[PDB]
Amino acid sequence: AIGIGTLIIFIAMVLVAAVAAAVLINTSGFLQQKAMATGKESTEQVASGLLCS
Amino acid sequence: AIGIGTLIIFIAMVLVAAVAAAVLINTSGFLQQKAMATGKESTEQVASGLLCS
Repeated sequence: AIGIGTLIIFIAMVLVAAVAAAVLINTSGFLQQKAMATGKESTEQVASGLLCS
Repeated sequence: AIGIGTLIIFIAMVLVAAVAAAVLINTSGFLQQKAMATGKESTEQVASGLLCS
């Protein structure tokens, strides 16, 4: 009798951990973009310019 | 079971990094003002004067 239930709730544990992992993976992806963008943009700003002759 | 908690503490990590960033951004702002002011003022002082004829 006991055995049956153990299996069922095990399934839930798996899925819930999976769902949480998805958040972390996805979010890391979302940030990767902006992180790079910010650095490149900021460098081009400080480095570039024109000079009156 | 484990999944649930991971999500919650993730939220905190975000907010704490945000709060710290705010300090750095703000502070940079606060300094920007005085930095410029000091330079302009100091130049006007050294350059200006009157001369007896």
